[PDB]
Amino acid sequence: MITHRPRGIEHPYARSLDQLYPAIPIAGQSLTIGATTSGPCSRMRCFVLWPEHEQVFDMSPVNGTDSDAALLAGGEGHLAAAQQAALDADNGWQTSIPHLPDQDATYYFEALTLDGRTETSESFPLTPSHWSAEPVGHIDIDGDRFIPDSPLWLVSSAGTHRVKFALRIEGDEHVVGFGERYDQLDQRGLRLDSVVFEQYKAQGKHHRTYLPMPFAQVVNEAGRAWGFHVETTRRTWYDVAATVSDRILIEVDLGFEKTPVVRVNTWSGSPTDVLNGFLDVAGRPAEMPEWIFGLWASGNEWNTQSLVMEQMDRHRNEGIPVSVVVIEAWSDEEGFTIFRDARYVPNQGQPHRGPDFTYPSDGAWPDPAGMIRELHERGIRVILWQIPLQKTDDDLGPEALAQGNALIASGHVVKEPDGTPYKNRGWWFPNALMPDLSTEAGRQWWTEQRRYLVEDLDIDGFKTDGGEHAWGSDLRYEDGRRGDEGNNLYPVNYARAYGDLLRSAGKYPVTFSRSGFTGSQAHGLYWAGAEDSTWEAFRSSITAGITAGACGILYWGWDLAGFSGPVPEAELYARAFAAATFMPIMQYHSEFHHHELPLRDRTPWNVAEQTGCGELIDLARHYTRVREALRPYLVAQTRQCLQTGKPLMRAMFYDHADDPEIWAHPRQYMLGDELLINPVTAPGATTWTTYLPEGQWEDYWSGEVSEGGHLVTRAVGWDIIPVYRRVGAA
Ligand SMILES: OC[C@H]1O[C@@H]2OC[C@H]3O[C@H](O[C@@H]4[C@@H](O)[C@@H](OC[C@H]5O[C@H](O[C@H]([C@H]2O)[C@@H]1O)[C@H](O)[C@@H](O)[C@@H]5O)O[C@H](CO)[C@H]4O)[C@H](O)[C@@H](O)[C@@H]3O
Repeated sequence: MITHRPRGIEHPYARSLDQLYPAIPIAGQSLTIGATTSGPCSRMRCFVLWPEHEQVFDMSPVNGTDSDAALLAGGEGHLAAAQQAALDADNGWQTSIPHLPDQDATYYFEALTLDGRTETSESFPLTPSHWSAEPVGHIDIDGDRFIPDSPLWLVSSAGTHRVKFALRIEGDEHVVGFGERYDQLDQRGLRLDSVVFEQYKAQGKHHRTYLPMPFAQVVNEAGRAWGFHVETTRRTWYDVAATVSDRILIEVDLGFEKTPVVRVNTWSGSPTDVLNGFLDVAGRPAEMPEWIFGLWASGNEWNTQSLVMEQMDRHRNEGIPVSVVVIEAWSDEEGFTIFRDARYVPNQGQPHRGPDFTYPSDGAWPDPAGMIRELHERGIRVILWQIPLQKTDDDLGPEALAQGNALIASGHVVKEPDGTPYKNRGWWFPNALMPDLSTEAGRQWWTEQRRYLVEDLDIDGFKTDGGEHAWGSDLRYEDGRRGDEGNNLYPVNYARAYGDLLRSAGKYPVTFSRSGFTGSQAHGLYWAGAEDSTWEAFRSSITAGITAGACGILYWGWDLAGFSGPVPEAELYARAFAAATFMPIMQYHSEFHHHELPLRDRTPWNVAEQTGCGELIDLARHYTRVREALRPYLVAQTRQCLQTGKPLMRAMFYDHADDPEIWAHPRQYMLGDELLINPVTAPGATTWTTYLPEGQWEDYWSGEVSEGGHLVTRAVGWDIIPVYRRVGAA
């Protein structure tokens, strides 16, 4: 059996073994053609039927190490899985056509098996595309930066697939946006794209993101700005004056129509005007309760009531208060709906209520309602982890199988082109069902299964993890969208669904997510995702928060000092904990590690113990005291942010764009209007230099006044992070 799928698995940055590459073939350029077999073959040929010539290509076996198998298993971050996947990718054949003729054709494959059988594939269309300057569609765009004769349309006999066009950029202009970015604040000089993807660690090195947007601000060195938003949830690409030094080249997927209309919203004025313009279209941050601004405690290996409470007691006994505990390993690890070890009756996959459950005294959670009641009594809110997938593994218990069947039977699942349920193509929870959160009925069906957690157990919010799982431009959603538009939108609908649940139960919409797109602004809180415990990851995380803030993602946090691998070195923890104190959401977290030694918790005491630096507990006391003192400031500035549209974690160009020097210090940022923050991001530093912009500035720790428009240098013991306050009028 020969398998060929023209578009492949549709991982956004990788090719499967069985596809055309490029997936939309282009006349004049090379075309690589791949196929796989279900049993070993000695030979495969590709027959390509042009009208004037039939041609036969002898294909050659693909070495899996040279395929994208490693990337399809999640990349370098999942090294063991990636390596074995490369070895396993051993049934692929490949040929390539160096300069593809501009003529339509059909093609098929023929193989000879080792036992001597000939096998033949179905026939496939080949309709090559070319770039045309004819006005095949219309770009609808105002302003004076559009280049009128730049549009080119990628057309084939089957239709129009992509468009590219250019915008003028001037010599002094800087480009900030495209959502959360991990590499640099100023995107000028780079090529990038906007597509929701899970890059598991090293997001900066790979130049990818969980939370893109097809939007950016362009700011000159006189203080003036303009901005553009491509009004699409399809993929877009940007060459931000990398190839042509005074041109932003934009490329837009037109998706799975004859004369398309591409709308580009534009704004100009101050930097704050431009961002407000975008938020009036995209959505605005929501009002949140004050308790989001205390310390959040988290750790994946806190998987019993006793383990969570032990840590909460430890926080009290050390004088390091927490406002929020995130519990990730709470459920049966099958349905993410029921606490581990809970006993109950089967009910055909219907929504449970609290009285359905009995909790054994020797089980993982002997009284989770008592835990939540008691935590609330101590001033601590409780957040439970979630994923927008339903596992279908053959080893699942009766309840998880019933839940999945009920999901399917409801209709509220994302579907393949052929109407059957989408089976997750990713490396995380492979083959799982994916609920359709694209309509109200779909969102309610999924969230109703969880309602009792809010109404009966009284939890305060959800860590709405994942959301990047939909691959396939021709998937089907109940709102009428296909995958080409729906897949990037998915994380927005997902956070929205859980916000709606919380709100309908008398709570605030506290969802905590990693992925998003245009519209995510209006749905909860966000964290920077998964990273190692390195200095490079610290610097990249600061850039993530500032750039996220520059696209309206206001309630941003990160896993301070990294969550993955060995605990951070003591100095990184110290510098990162200090930095996190001056960011919108302050949170520590640690990855699953099979409950093995050494303990991986990012608690101040575990890190102190393993690094031999007892002083880290004292430092955490100190900075958490500072955090508490900062709470009315964060509340008041958050209010002003909702009114003005300025970020809370705020790039310097929002208040001082007329100062060209700000761009040489892209990891300094304002926290609200009054405080200038400069994290210490190198090991061994005993002094640290900060560029103060125009005005008078007061040292947060010493009271020392400094004149602005200058660099200043500050001694930086671990009990100090450079923070300067504006000196206002009398
Ligand atoms: O890149 C995919 C994925 O890799 C890691 O998870 C793989 C792991 O998933 C399942 O077990 C999970 C367990 O890992 C843990 O996940 C919570 C974790 O999710 C994200 O990180 C994961 C990796 O851990 C990543 O997306 C997120 O970034 C991070 O902040 C979170 O801590 O806990 C849940 C709940 O207990 C558990 O289901 C799966 O069972 C396992 O086989 C697989 O190896």
